[PDB]
Amino acid sequence: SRKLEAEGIFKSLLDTLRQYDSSIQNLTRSRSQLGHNVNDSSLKINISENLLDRDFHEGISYEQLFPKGSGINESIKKSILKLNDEIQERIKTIEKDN
Amino acid sequence: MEELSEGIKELNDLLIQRKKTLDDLTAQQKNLQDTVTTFETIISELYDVL
Repeated sequence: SRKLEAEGIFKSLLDTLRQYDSSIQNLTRSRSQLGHNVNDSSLKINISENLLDRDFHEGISYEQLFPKGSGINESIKKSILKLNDEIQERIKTIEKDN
Repeated sequence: MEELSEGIKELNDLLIQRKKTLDDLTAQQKNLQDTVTTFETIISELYDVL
């Protein structure tokens, strides 16, 4: 049962990661339209598509894809929140310019 | 009286083999649970960031 669940969740995770990459690309394009060339690879998250192909005797853990000090909540989410704060500051600056 | 001891030995051997199988199954189940929770938390973080 858990193997079927893990296969389904892995497929859902791959779809979600592809959606996240598409949204990151769209955001990068939108920032670049105003001259802010955001590094696409900085915000993208890389996950191996063959991770589940390992035999279940071998362990798969969050620390393998996101060791301490590098998780999404740890670095990526904080980095994108900082980007949002910077864009808000740019909004304030352009509002003062307007 | 002898079939009794033979059956006891057979039960012990089958128990040992099934215990090895159970240990392997426990390792597989723990790995599956870790993988599932890892994927779930990554999905939740990805949706929050989205």
